[PDB]
Amino acid sequence: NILFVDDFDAKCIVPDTAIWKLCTYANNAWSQYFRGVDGYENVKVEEGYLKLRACKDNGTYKNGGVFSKIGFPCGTRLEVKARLTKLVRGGFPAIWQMPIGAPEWPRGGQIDLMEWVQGSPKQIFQTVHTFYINGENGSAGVTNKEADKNFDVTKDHVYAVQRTEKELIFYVDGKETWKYENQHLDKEKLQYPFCEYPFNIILNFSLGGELNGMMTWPGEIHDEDLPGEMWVDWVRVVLLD
Ligand SMILES: [Ca+2]
Repeated sequence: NILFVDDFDAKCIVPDTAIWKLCTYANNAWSQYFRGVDGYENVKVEEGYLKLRACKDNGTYKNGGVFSKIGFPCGTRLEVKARLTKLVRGGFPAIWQMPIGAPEWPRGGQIDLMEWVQGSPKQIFQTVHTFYINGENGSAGVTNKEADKNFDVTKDHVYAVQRTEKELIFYVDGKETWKYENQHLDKEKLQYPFCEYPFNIILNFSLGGELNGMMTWPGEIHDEDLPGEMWVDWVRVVLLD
């Protein structure tokens, strides 16, 4: 029961322009190097893949990323098949979801199906953010501390999150990794916002290094590792029975 699928096999060199929008600059770790990215120069559809490129163009770091203009309800599972072409030190690829039309971050939550950093190069991270976890200023969220530590992100894997009123279930390659559960506190506490807003799909390969003179989580950029790409074979949203 498929609510949405993109196989990136349209007769087009860019992703569906009604569904996918190019990521824009913001002064944060994942967004700082969308600055000066000229249209689709780091984003194409080729050979059935969405290809998101991270590179240094003439001394400027440039990220590759899109986000979905549509969001999805509860009672659904998001599956994204992707690999990195290459491990890149300073590389910061991600597959994740933001609420559409929620209050200021992180009051509507955030779901990360996949982030990779050089600091733990044989795992990925699956993470949840809420106002109840992060408060005003926090940015760590709650992450799967028992994440697979013997994992090769440069092979194809299916990253998934099943979102219901009761819980988020995380999977890698169809295998459950962890659960973030509704505690059913007063709504006032903002502990489980995940069914009050549609959630979109964000696919990016970003570059880390320092943000305002402070080392980001993905850490130092090694220019000799660039360029790198994330290849997304498909995204689908399944409606649960
Ligand atoms: Ca494909």
